[PDB]
Amino acid sequence: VKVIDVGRVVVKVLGREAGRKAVVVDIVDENYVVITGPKSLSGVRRRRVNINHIEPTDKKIEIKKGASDEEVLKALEAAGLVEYMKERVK
Amino acid sequence: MIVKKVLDLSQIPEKGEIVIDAEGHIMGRLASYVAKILLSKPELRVVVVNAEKLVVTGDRKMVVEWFMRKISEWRTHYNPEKAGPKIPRRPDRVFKRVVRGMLPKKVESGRDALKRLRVYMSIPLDFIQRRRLVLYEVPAAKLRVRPLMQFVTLEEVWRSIDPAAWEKWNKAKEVWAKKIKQA
Amino acid sequence: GLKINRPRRGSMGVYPRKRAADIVPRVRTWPEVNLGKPTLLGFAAYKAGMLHAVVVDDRPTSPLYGKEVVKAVTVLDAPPLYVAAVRLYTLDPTNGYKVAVGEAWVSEPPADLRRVLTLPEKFDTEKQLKALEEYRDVAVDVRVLVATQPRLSGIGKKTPEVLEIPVGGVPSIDERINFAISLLGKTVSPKDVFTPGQLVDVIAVTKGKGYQGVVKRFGVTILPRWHKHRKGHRRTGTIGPQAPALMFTQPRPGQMGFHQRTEYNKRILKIGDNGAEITPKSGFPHYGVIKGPYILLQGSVPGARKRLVVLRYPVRPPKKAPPAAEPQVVWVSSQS
RNA sequence: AGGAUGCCCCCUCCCGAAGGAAACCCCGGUGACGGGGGAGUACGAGGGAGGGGGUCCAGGGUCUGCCCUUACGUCUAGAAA
RNA sequence: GCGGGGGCGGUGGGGUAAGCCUCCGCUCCGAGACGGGAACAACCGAGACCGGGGUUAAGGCCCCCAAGUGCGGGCUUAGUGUCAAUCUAAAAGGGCGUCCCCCGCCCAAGACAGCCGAGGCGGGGGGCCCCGAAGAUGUACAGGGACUAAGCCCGCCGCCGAGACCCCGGCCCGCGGGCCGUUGGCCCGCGUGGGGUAGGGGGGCGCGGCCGUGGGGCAGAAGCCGGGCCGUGAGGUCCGGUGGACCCGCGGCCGACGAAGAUCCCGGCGG
RNA sequence: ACGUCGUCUCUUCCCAUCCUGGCGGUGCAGCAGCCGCCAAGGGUGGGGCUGCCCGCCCAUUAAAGGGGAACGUGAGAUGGGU
RNA sequence: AGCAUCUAAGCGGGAAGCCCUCCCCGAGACGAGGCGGCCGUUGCCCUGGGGGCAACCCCGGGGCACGAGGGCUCCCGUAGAA
Ligand SMILES: [Mg+2]
Ligand SMILES: [Mg+2]
Ligand SMILES: [Mg+2]
Ligand SMILES: [Mg+2]
Ligand SMILES: [Mg+2]
Ligand SMILES: [Mg+2]
Ligand SMILES: [Mg+2]
Ligand SMILES: [Mg+2]
Ligand SMILES: [Mg+2]
Ligand SMILES: [Mg+2]
Ligand SMILES: [Mg+2]
Ligand SMILES: [Mg+2]
Ligand SMILES: [Mg+2]
Ligand SMILES: [Mg+2]
Ligand SMILES: [Mg+2]
Ligand SMILES: [Mg+2]
Ligand SMILES: [Mg+2]
Ligand SMILES: [Mg+2]
Ligand SMILES: [Mg+2]
Ligand SMILES: [Mg+2]
Ligand SMILES: [Mg+2]
Ligand SMILES: [Mg+2]
Ligand SMILES: [Mg+2]
Ligand SMILES: [Mg+2]
Ligand SMILES: [Mg+2]
Ligand SMILES: [Mg+2]
Ligand SMILES: [Mg+2]
Repeated sequence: VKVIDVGRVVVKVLGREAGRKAVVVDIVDENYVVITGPKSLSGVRRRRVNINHIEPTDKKIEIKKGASDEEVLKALEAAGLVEYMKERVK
Repeated sequence: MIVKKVLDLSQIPEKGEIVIDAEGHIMGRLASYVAKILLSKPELRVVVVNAEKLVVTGDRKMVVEWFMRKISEWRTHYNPEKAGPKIPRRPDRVFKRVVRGMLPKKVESGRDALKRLRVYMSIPLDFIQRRRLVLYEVPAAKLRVRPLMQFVTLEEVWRSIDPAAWEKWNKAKEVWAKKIKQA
Repeated sequence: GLKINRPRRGSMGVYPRKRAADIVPRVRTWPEVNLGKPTLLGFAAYKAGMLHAVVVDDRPTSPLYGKEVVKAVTVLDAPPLYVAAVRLYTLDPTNGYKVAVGEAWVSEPPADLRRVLTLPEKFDTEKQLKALEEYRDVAVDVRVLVATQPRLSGIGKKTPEVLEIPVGGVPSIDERINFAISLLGKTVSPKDVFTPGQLVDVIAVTKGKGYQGVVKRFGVTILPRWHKHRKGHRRTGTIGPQAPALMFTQPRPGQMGFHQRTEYNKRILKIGDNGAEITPKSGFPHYGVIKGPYILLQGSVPGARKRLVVLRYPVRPPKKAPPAAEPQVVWVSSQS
């Protein structure tokens, strides 16, 4: 089963930003979540996304619900995932 | 050894033979992909193994009754061997018949395509003994398992409509289990 | 439908009524019997003729219990069977089919077997048995290949009949294999297989009657008030409705007889060693004399008067078995 | 009796109607996808020029594969009937 | 020609109803090719000179079958159902089966159910499904495979797809203009020009003879068998073989002038 | 120009079930009866009367159901009626 | 849905009906099957063409021999319209 949780690093599999990495920062409902690249980092804008269009990775950072990009970027440093985000899958 | 791969629907080879492991696949959805592959690659041979692990969605009683009606009520009053239907029951023959229904009818290209398909229950020993056996899956034809969903396997259907024949095949599996396990 | 209800004319369970593919019965079913020792599950014998016997009824609940009753009996001429080969069977894992995995032959088969088989001058039996042993652990069934010895029968022909008879009696496959191998090159007499008073099934090709009309073949009625009908009376009226057209269930003339049939639960009344005690002084009509062992069966048996008949242990025995004691045959009609 | 100054293949070159992409960069959308650039480009019916190689081409008989396809004449609103 | 027919509309009027009878109007079939509708004159799309390229229409895009196992939300558990009509179906009624909307009342934690502690009772309606739901050669028929979505509802994105529309080449036509001694021929321009039964109008091919004119033939006429070339075509012409004495081009004129069919006639000859 | 009633013969299909299998209700004590549901594998016969079909009747019977197949079947019969 | 409820998940029982068991046909079952065994897997002759000609080799046609197995002819009947 697919599990999407706040802080999880995910990969987008649909849309122009396909193959890019992103961080889940909020939950809208059972079907949509909010992800942020951060944009300056991986090229993913801060938008809602349907769960069907993302796949979870094995990496997770710790943040609060609705975390800002700077808070996300800082948490990406305490985990050392900065170069993990710039890599494009497939 | 057995190597499991995902079949690339755009990177099918034009020659040779691919082996598809049918376990966990929906029968009609896998048949649709298999039928298209055989027509679009007129030189490729397709082998389907584990045909008894194909899944038919729906209530078990509903699926079994559908098969019971097919093998019982569908008949001819003319010479039965010359003019009537001959309904398959075994999972490998059942699945091959399903693919036939998705191929062009009464033409050579439809006939040639079916002759390029082989379906097996479980994995034949000669395939197992190979140094490197590549088994493909077709994820779009795989069953997405959800709670409270009803489905049956072609093996359970066969057991329902031909118990003595299923028992012999089941016993054969037990008899050769040690040698199959060795290979 | 019909104007007045009545059952259909003849069975469609024997469709098609064609000539048997072989004059020798080919048995599809062999029962699983627990006898406590290994043994052949069947025997083959030649039908010699029919008589009648005075038998004491031994069924305690029967209304004729203890009385002498006259029963029609069939005499089988049963020279010993010669065991020529042992064959092993396994199950094909792909489909569960029973498949032969090998067989071991006697080194020096009798010269009469060469009338039917393409054999080498000598079989190297020890190698064949060695190869056979490799398949012991996947064996599910073992059968012997037996040849009849028609020279020892009243027919006197030389060409033998060859068929497979399984070994049963115990559930253990290994003991059945060991017993079957011990039989290679030896003969089997009817007393080695059956015991007097037991029930057997009989399988044979029935007597041939050639091309026959629909009245005899299916029992359709001769058209009533027979003289009234133009174009004959030994016929059906119509041969079908308008639709569906001639169906396969419509009675039609054709071959009658020479089919393989199975009859159940025939009691063995006596297994004799010397047929001179049962052969009538005139001989068996159209058969000859019996000089070796014979089997006396209660009732009738399918087949013409020289047909090879296969007896097997019953596959539909009744709930209550016959009495353990041998039946008392007081007198047979071929005697003084 | 037709062409053999042919036909076929390859390569190169020129022109080209209607129409006409892609990789990739940028903007939007959950997304299938849209838009700016790449680009009226690559290409595109056909029309011109040359070079290398081969041997028949057209036409015909018959068979196979794929696609299409409900004998004729007639009265009739209506014919495979 | 004075037999019409289909779709839709006038609750047309009649009739239990009818692929029913009888009016009124637009369109289509008859007399209209082609794409879709499973097949199918008249339902949808659309009007076809010939060849080729391109783009769309109706409709479709899991396989059969070209193009999506396309995107978001919700519903159904009955294989219900599976994108209008011809076309193979369903009613009154029952169901909190399940999803949802509204109203009235009780509970201010002393409500409902048998002290406990938080929601509870009733009414009205909507969606899908279940029962109501029974037939005769052969399977959950309504294209088949099969599908739990490849079903249904609210929306959305791209693509495929005709002879239509666009383009190129060729042809023909109507009308107008011009040239040539012309019972006719040729050239140019324009056309939101190019389907067609009955019928009307215009031109050509072939057969037998006649009036002229020009020729061929024993070094081989007509006829016949097979073949190449020319013409949209009727047909013309040439070649090889066979044959053995007549025949043809061009202009004009005339007919005992063209056959696939008549339970056609006569002869011959089949299964 | 599709041989016009019935019957005979012969085969198959439907189920809205008369009996046989299963179950329930009853104003079901028992013996019987009545009513509903599932179920079409098998059975549903012999005679009298009439050209019949239908129907009435007789003796039985577990019961002696009803329909479709070009009003199944006349290049199979019969030919009593029309 | 604090109770209750055969049902929503799960489980037990439950028909002459369905499937298997049983009988018949059966590998043209074109995925045309399994097993054991027997045989062949060779030569010579005549003639036409081609290559280099020095043998030679390749190809076309025919004939003969080897060879398991099969048939006709013969005497018959467990069989039978042929
Ligand atoms: Mg067959
Ligand atoms: Mg008569
Ligand atoms: Mg020339
Ligand atoms: Mg008419
Ligand atoms: Mg009419
Ligand atoms: Mg016509
Ligand atoms: Mg009129
Ligand atoms: Mg009208
Ligand atoms: Mg008309
Ligand atoms: Mg159509
Ligand atoms: Mg496709
Ligand atoms: Mg109504
Ligand atoms: Mg349905
Ligand atoms: Mg026109
Ligand atoms: Mg003239
Ligand atoms: Mg005509
Ligand atoms: Mg004539
Ligand atoms: Mg004749
Ligand atoms: Mg007629
Ligand atoms: Mg007729
Ligand atoms: Mg007639
Ligand atoms: Mg019923
Ligand atoms: Mg009739
Ligand atoms: Mg008649
Ligand atoms: Mg008739
Ligand atoms: Mg009369
Ligand atoms: Mg009269």
